[PDB]
Amino acid sequence: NIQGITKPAIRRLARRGGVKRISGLIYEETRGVLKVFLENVIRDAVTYTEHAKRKTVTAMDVVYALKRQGRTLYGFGG
Amino acid sequence: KVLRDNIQGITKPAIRRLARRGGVKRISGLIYEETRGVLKVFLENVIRDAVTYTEHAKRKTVTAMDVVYALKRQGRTLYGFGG
Amino acid sequence: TRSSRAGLQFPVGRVHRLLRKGNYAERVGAGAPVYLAAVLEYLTAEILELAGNAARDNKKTRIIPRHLQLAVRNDEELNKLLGRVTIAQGGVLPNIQSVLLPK
Amino acid sequence: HRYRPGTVALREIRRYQKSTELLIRKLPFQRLVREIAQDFKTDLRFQSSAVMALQEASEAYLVALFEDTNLCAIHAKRVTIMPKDIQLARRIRGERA
Amino acid sequence: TELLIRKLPFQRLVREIAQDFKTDLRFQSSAVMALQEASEAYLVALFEDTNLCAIHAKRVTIMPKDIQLARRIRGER
Amino acid sequence: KTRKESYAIYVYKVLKQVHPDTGISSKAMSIMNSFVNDVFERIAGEASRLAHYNKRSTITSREIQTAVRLLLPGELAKHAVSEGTKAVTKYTSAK
Repeated sequence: NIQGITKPAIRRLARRGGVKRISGLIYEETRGVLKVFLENVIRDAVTYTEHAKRKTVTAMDVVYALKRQGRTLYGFGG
Repeated sequence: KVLRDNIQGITKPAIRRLARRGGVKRISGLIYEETRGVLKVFLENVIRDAVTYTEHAKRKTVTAMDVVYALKRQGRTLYGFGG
Repeated sequence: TRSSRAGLQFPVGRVHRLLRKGNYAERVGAGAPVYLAAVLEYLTAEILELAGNAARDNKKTRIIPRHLQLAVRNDEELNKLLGRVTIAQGGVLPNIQSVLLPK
Repeated sequence: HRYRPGTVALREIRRYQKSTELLIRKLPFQRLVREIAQDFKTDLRFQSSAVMALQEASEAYLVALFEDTNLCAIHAKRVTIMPKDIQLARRIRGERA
Repeated sequence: TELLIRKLPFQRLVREIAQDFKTDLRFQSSAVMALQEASEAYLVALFEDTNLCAIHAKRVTIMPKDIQLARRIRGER
Repeated sequence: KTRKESYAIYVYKVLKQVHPDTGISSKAMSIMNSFVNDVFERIAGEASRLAHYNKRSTITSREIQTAVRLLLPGELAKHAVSEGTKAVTKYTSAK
């Protein structure tokens, strides 16, 4: 599941980030960091959705979650 | 009375002590001027916000709450002076 | 309308209504919606100006988000304003570190 | 023939920095999000727009983190990013303790 | 926990700084004190991050590029 | 069918005001709308805090002017004050 974030996808992300050479343990470290970030953001989004008494996590819940974390995103009904 | 070159009022031993509280053991030579510049920028921003708050307040004196508000703005909230 | 009375293209009535129900204060003045609408209208005017410039540079007639990202990040002041904002499908500016370049 | 190591990497850097499309294939990321959410509340449903927003935010954050990691690695006279680089960048950022 | 920056040079520096934004400005001593506390906390944190950077360079002496790296990573400009 | 609102048309008229022979994509309009909402929220909240700090009940043009100067970097803030003062003055001219 978490391994579904493929090693080459991480290389592509790093390449867009300007990285030339990548270490082996990097990929696992990035999987962990992405896991933590998604955990926090989804936790806030769920908190919002639960407070909305809805069984569907909506995009506005996600946007509010990133707004809380100081990671504001545009293009999804801000 | 005019004020000039007060940034050098931040003496080398003061910055050295400050780094010591920061856990720094060995300090390079040109560091001191860069700490002066960084402190200069930080003071510039904080006092800009505080001065604007005073200007809305229509007061000729900066009050502590103005400084606290400005610090809260910079994501640098401070306790011990009100607010 | 009042946007006509204020020479503005943004709706003064909407911003006044939003200021009221946005629980920002118990009472709201008259000039405040006009001033605020003007500020927003210029800010988007600057954004659209630079985005259209970038689209012309990329030889496109319709502005796509990448143009917006280029306009915001290339401009130092707009980049500072949107310092904690990620623009969807915005991408990143082309930037390669010197030591990574071939010798 | 053969391209010398490190050249095709620069070519991909040029390629991906000019483009904006997402670099993680959708379905594995969606399944990962669904697994993570399941641990917080059961029988949950997601709007595709919400999932897309999550992917955009996550990918942008990862790209910024990789930028900081590359800067940190270069500061160490290095060219290869290694886990200590990510750790230091996260620490200075203040997200990791 | 006592302050490391000496009070009077800091006060003179701040007065000059504020004068350049606007003239004829007075200060409550408590406001100057709060400014000094904030400055000292900020630069102590900055020195901590600098020392972290310097160790990452397999070095023991902090160098100006270390603070540049720390402030870049902090998102400061 | 719910009648959701946005700023799209006004953004488009502004675009014509600055780039007449230029268009925009749909999600790009979404980004413009999100930016407008975010700036509105920031400035309005800043004015609200300004009102509380001075123990006053009204958010006037002065409060948002100082909020704009507080939130925006130098040159944009300068232009923003000029436009806001101009628009408010001309509105007070009309009736």
